[PDB]
Amino acid sequence: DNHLSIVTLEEAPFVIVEDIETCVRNTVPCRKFVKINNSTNEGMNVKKCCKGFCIDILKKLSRTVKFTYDLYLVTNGKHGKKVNNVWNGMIGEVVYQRAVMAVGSLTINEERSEVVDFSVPFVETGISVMVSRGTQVTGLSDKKFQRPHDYSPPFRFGTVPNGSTERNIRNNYPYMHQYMTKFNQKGVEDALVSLKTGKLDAFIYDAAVLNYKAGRDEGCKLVTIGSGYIFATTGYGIALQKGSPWKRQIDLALLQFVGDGEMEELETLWLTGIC
Amino acid sequence: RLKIVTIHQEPFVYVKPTLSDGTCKEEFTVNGDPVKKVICTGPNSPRHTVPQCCYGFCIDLLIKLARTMNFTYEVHLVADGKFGTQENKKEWNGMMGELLSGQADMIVAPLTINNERAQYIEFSKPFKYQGLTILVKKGTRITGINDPRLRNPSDKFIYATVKQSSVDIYFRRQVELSTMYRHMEKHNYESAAEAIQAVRDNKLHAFIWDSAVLEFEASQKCDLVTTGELFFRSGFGIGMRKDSPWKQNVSLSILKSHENGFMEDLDKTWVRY
Ligand SMILES: O=C(NC1(c2cnccn2)CC1)c1cnc(OCC(F)(F)c2cccc(Cl)c2)cn1
Ligand SMILES: N[C@@H](CCC(=O)O)C(=O)O
Repeated sequence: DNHLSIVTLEEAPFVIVEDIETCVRNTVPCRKFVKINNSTNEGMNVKKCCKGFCIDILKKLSRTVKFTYDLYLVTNGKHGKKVNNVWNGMIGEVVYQRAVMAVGSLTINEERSEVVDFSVPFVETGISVMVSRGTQVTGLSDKKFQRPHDYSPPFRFGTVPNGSTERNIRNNYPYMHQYMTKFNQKGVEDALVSLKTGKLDAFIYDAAVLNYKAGRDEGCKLVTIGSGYIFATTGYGIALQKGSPWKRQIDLALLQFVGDGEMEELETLWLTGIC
Repeated sequence: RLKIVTIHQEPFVYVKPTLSDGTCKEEFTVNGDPVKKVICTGPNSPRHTVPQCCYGFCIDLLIKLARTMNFTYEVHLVADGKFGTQENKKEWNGMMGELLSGQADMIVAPLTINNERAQYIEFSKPFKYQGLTILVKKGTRITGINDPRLRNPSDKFIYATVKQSSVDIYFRRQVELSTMYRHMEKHNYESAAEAIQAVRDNKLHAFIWDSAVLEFEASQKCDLVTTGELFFRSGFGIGMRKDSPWKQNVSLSILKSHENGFMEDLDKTWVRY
């Protein structure tokens, strides 16, 4: 009725997962289905606690739009990818009506909008490039990315696969994309380590996360190119089922938070960086 | 056949007189390609409507949407020259009032998405992400939105925005900015171009407005400067009535255009050079 199944995914600082048996402080309860073993379908819901920028947005929406929720962490993939014409990840949970909405660092793009509705964006994102300070690269259009074997040694650059960034590169730059896959990074933390130790020259990824990591990088050695330039500007959105009756109220509430100054508080709390 | 309403606002919408034969002069972009122009009707006090020439970022976007969604259109300039605010009873002026009254079917302009308008119309996903900044004459020293000459104002330093715009409402709605709103209420201008010119002529000391516009003005006019960065993020969307059958494909097309580089091309053609 008024009690909604909501899916999220850990990605600091937008969603941060901690252990608990009562969640305290600025945290909200969230469950994670953990398998017993790999020869079974049996699992157990572990009770954990969630906080972060997108959790504070969900709290505000819950209070303002007036709903309650049971928050859970996706276990079938990550943000969302269509595999053999079937959506997985947070998008999949919404498409297949296991969640009423998805809340987190979820990028709005065209193909996802064909299967879910999105709220208005509320965090600016897109595709940025993170490098060591001083690296001479113009952008995604740089020939070092577009025609990497024109250079000896070639530029080493990768992304974390299966999200909105890899989808966009695969669609727009086929040669770059097929070159890139050998530099696939399992996650953001691995990629930052590769950058700092000189095993990677560039890390192409979600603009808002790179902006966050650049702002908190030790010694401010790692930067986004073009003073934080973003290709294919978009935003994080709340994903809802197609035709959701909650979309209009969520949109108006987000726009109210913006207009009344409430979003600045969340940005200052979660998104500021020393660099 | 869709009635498009827009508004004069360089570099998103240029408005020029037609030639003596009713056609629009052949011109070429910074990249060497021809400038796509459309005839747009509008006023030049009575509002005598006459055909004129429209082009720029928003007209290129309209042409793209029309070609990709298969609709025809007629463009006109908003009769009262305003973007649109809601002023016992309440009424919408500007492009908002024209879209709600049926004088237009779609708003294609640098139209800011806010809660007030979204209550009454449907916005596309944003076709441009930007924000608010401050334009001053070169030599004027203010730090930004928190400068004492703005937060503790006097008649020695005059600042303003455009009447019946989203920015006017931004200052009206937040009590934390009431001291500024009461200063600006006495000095707000009828259009952005009049405010920009007033800054150039040292009759307005600071103009608070959309950064996509102000930064373009500063890139072209070397005696104008912005105060730095954005104190508030905002975005432009296409506006349609809530029952429009075109709304979902409009929004999908905007996303496709961000994703395949089309919006970036427009940005290089019209905004950054
Ligand atoms: O300023 C906002 N969000 C914060 C932010 C964003 N990016 C990075 C850091 N902080 C402070 C949290 C914000 C502004 N306007 C919103 O709605 C209007 C819009 F949809 F047109 C739009 C315009 C411009 C940007 C965006 Cl995202 C959305 C939603 N959110
Ligand atoms: N935000 C992205 C994940 C990271 C990326 O691929 O850039 C998404 O929603 O898929």
